Amino acid sequence: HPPSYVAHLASDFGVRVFQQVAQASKDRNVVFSPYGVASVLAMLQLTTGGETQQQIQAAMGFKIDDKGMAPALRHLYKELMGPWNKDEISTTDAIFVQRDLKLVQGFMPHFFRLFRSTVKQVDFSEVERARFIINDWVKTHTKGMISNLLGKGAVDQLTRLVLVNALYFNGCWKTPFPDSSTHRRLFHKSDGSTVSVPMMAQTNKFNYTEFTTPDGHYYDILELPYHGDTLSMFIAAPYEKEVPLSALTNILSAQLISHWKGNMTRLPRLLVLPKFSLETEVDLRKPLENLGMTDMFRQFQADFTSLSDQEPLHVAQALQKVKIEVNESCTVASSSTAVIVSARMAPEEIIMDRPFLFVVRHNPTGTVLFMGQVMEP
Ligand SMILES: *[C@H]1O[C@H](CO[C@@H]2O[C@@H](C)[C@@H](O)[C@@H](O)[C@@H]2O)[C@@H](O[C@@H]2O[C@H](CO)[C@@H](O[C@@H]3O[C@H](CO[C@@H]4O[C@H](CO)[C@@H](O)[C@H](O)[C@@H]4O)[C@@H](O)[C@H](O)[C@@H]3O)[C@H](O)[C@H]2NC(C)=O)[C@H](O)[C@H]1NC(C)=O
Ligand SMILES: *[C@@H]1O[C@H](CO)[C@@H](O)[C@H](O)[C@H]1NC(C)=O
Repeated sequence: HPPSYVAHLASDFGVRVFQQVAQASKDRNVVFSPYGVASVLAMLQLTTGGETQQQIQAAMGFKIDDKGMAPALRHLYKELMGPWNKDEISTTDAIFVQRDLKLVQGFMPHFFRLFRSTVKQVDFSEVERARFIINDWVKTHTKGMISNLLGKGAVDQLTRLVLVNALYFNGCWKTPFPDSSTHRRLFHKSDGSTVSVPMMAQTNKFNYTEFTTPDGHYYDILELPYHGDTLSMFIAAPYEKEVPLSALTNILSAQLISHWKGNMTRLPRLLVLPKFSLETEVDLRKPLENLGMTDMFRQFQADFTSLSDQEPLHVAQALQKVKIEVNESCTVASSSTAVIVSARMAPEEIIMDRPFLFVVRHNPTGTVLFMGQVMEP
């Protein structure tokens, strides 16, 4: 096992799924979790057989069943549930299933053995009760932060199978932003218009690098450490207002991000950054079909035989919902101000007053925990 061999495969697949999601979200805010969807699909591997299993193993690039795959994955989850987790991130996977289905012998114990947790049984014939329960389990397993994951809308008598994934993150900066150096400021939407939003400021030695699109536009990559350095945020945007964020989105990969960090250098800057707080339900169906995982939504074609042996089964709904707060510090509404040794020495100014991209990486492993674009802060 090359170090973090699995971790790198997951984040990877996780990033690939993300492109998909960004392609479908031009001009909208999105926050997403590469890790989450990777974990949830790894689980699903066990409920599946035939081509349905194949489509996933081919898309994820490892087989959950082989030697040390599940072993390495729970260890990953442990590293991320580390003691350093001062309640910064809550995480939840859940596979829900209609209630009177003969589960194939061995499934439960096996699932518990490789994954802990278990498949949750509910009665979808009971209308709104069933979502209510799914929504409650989700709320409580994400420190109350994510509510209505399962939409008042769809899911009916006939729904028999549903995956859910949900994360919440509110991280504590290594150096958090002065409260006093936060002031209003114009943010330029992509359509050129203009909006007055609160931007944070902090002047500091950042890790920094400048890359270029294939179409020859320059763009900034900036690393923000979180406490004790387990995680970092990466911020990226094209220099030129005129350039849509897509130029970046459409080329994002796991490897690109490596190149970014690899290629960084500590440099003094003044950083103006919008304070922001996003919550996005992502529907997984299209992104997954697009990576080859078609069978799993399809009656008469999906192969759930590793789970149930009274045929008819297919995934009704595959939802991830994510909330991320970035604003000054996780801390008791009030962060360490105000210090500044600022004459006319002014270091260069990087201002995120245009749409931009963010990435939260768990540093030892390289896992992209979260990912997103800020369109209107
Ligand atoms: C930092 O980032 C660069 C990539 O970004 C470039 O450089 C930065 C600083 C900016 O100037 C950007 O605007 C640039 O785009 C990383 O560069 C990549 O690094 C690897 C080495 O790890 C190098 O791989 C080599 O590949 C060749 C042959 O294979 C290639 O295949 C591609 C297909 O995409 C082909 O088009 C390309 O021209 C190559 O022929 C082998 O000969 C070597 O054995 C080696 O494997 C990449 O090619 C290289 N890319 C570029 C554009 O330079 C650099 O590693 C990062 N630094 C750190 C510390 O990670
Ligand atoms: C800058 O670069 C490397 C790896 O990210 C690390 O050794 C260093 O602590 C980083 N410093 C930051 C983000 O301030």
